[PDB]
Amino acid sequence: VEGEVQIMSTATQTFLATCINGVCWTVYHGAGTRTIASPKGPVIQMYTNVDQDLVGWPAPQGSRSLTPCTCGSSDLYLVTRHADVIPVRRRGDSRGSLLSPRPISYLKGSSGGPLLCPAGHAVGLFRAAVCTRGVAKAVDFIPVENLETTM
Amino acid sequence: GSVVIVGRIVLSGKPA
Ligand SMILES: [Zn+2]
Repeated sequence: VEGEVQIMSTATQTFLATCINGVCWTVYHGAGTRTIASPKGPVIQMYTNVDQDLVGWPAPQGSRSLTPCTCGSSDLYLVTRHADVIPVRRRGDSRGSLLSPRPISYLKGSSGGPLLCPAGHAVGLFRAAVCTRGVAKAVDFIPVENLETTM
Repeated sequence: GSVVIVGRIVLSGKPA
């Protein structure tokens, strides 16, 4: 059994990564230029794109790749590090609003997780929570085309 | 330091 999404840890921080097209992606503001652990020792990033807050490693063992959305919908679903699935309406290239706003702590440690279309394909990686007095009402995300172009 | 993997999520819910 393989997973598309890996729960990840650094000393100071905790976040998610999403495998797509054979690459394991997450947010720069989590991993920096750090390497990924493997049973043969550290593996270096293949991609680092600070402009876009995006880094990629080679897909780890025990992982499955997500297919990118060709599907177009604006109905997205954000998956958290607890495997909650949060409905999000897409507004712009890289913006979407929660259908039911949540305390920001509910999104904590979930950046790098996937926004999925209705077919369960990849629309983008969850980048950042837009908060108002502690309530997350929308999210920034890295569109999946940014990944494709980076490649 | 290196980034380590501490768990995994399977989207379909597929059991081992
Ligand atoms: Zn789609």
